[PDB]
Amino acid sequence: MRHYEIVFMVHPDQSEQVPGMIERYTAAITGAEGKIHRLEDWGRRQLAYPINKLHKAHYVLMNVEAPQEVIDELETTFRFNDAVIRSMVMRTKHAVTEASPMVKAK
Amino acid sequence: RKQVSDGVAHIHASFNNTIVTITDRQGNALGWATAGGSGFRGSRKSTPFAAQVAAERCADAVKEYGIKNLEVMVKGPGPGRESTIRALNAAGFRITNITDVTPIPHNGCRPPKKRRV
Amino acid sequence: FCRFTAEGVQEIDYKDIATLKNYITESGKIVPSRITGTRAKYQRQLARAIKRARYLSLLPYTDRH
Amino acid sequence: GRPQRVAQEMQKEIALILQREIKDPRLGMMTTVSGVEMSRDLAYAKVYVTFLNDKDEDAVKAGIKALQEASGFIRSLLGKAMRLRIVPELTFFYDNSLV
Amino acid sequence: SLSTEATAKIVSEFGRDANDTGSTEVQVALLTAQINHLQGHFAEHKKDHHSRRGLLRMVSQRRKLLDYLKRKDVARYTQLIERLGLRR
RNA sequence: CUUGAGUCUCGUAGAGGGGGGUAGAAUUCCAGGUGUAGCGGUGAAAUGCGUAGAGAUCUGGAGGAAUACCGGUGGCGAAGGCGGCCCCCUGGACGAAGACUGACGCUCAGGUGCGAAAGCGUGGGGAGCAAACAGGAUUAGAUACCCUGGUAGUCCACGCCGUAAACGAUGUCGACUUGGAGGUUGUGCCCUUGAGGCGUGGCUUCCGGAGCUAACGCGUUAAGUCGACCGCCUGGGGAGUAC
Ligand SMILES: [Mg+2]
Ligand SMILES: [Mg+2]
Ligand SMILES: [Mg+2]
Repeated sequence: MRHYEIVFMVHPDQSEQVPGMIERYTAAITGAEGKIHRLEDWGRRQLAYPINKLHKAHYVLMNVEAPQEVIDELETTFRFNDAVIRSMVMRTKHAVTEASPMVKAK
Repeated sequence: RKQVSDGVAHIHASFNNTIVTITDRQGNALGWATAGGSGFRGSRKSTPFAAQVAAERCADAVKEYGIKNLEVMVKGPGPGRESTIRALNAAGFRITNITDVTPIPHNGCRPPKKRRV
Repeated sequence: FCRFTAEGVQEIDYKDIATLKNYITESGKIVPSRITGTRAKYQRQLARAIKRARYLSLLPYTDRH
Repeated sequence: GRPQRVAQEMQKEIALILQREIKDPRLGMMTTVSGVEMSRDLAYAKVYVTFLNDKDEDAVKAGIKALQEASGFIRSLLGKAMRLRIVPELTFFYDNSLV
Repeated sequence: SLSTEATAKIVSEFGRDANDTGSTEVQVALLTAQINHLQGHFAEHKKDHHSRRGLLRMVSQRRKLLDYLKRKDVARYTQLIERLGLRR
């Protein structure tokens, strides 16, 4: 497993599964040695530039030391699934568990 | 027929050609002014003076719907474009803003070769 | 003129929208360190950081969008 | 070469460098060039540029010198933009476009 | 390229002790492992000539060591060449 | 023997490479909407093209192509070179610190590769661009340049091809010798400490001493001093040609 910081958004309207899918996603984390070092959700936030004619996307973040494979199916999932509206996955030198500029406002 | 009262026009401040259009507040452009269409041709169509005079053609369509405000766009850096803006201020129609919106790409389109002497 | 060093961040978290907005014009073009006097690596870090935030929709490509 | 003919092509090139490539703009405006007056052999170019700066020599003067101060640098720009062996001497003139 | 852990495993057996890190043996063994990792990359990436350039920089390296070793004690060489299963 | 050489551990920057993704403009097309009399072209027209409603505007889609700002002496590289974001793979550089190996070296004919663009091959793909060719604008050589088009080509994949003013028009390595100003990137110390003060590495730049050079200049990133190996030339034309 290796470090990552991950953020994506689901369509604001599909927020019914948004609380569960996270851990339902961490099913991979929780079930494949995923050491989630941090996780953040920010909720609907107005998009600076509209994506796919959508606004106020449901912002969410993750911080994990994860193995090479898990992330893959994890993002292909996103690539597969459609409730999510945009995705992102970046490696991190080390684990980040400090208030993030989004949450640090709170 | 229907009043709009919030003027929004589109101009095409090209070098060799000078053309303004009248637009409805929600897109739907309605009516236009072509300085080339006035019969001005070649250098005469491109003259800044032709662009300044083309105000009357834009104004008559604006008068028909009786629109007042001014939210117009400029695309292209035409010669003496500021003088055309001065002519719109000389007209005395209430001005809210002008937008310098010459479109800039990321170099994605392949440019054509420049002409030579 | 060593202002990022005064902040003390050798690595600049990209999620810092408030710093990014100062380094972003109304159009959204990145101001150079010619006038901001920032050191290159941070300049380097900021340019890559702005694009990724822009992809995430944190930063606008241009208001006209 | 034929000056009255090359003038049209040069004016387009002068406008492109003037609008997107500026970091000392005392004008700080979309200044538009009414006309150019290249000499035979294009040795000297007279650039008559109107100023969106309220058409007052006070604001206009700020830019015309700014137009003249950065000339060698901008020379390079237009000088490497039309494959010209003649890099035109640069001169700047507020035009009384409005009378 | 490698994992420090794999390098440590090679150093423990090929080297006399963990500190013994220059011994020609402990050198050629690491180079051979590095070539194997690069060969897996080249199997799908033949285009990546740039990485092949280094590939050369080492196959020749041990090649020099081999000789340097071979001209030093074939004894170790002889076992080394078969210890590393090379030049069979 | 250990300083040459090289390994280990600690980092560290980097448009290095290969792959796979993905974004946003732009352009074209297409969709609509509203909305027209033109449009674009020239020095002027022609040429183009419009009531099928074009031209313009929004809204949408499709496609292909390339990645603005940042961004520059700024890096990365043997060089050709490398410029959107992500992930996978992978080369090298460098610092620090200590250990390990112990001359394990340099150069290289022959050698094997590497390789700008166009070009050849197959099959791809097709925005935009543009040789060829095409319509209008001509005679000092108009054979035109200009505008209007436009296939190949331009992209991919795999192939060939192996040359470019592939240029620092400066072979490789090592050593030695005045300066100053930069940049860059390391890192030590000492100040709380940014800044600051001492450093000390790497790489890069501009002057510039001596020295050298026909001169031009070069100038510790020498064309100064030296060393080692390689490569090459011997008036010019014929001629990098006949064969
Ligand atoms: Mg090509
Ligand atoms: Mg050659
Ligand atoms: Mg070259």
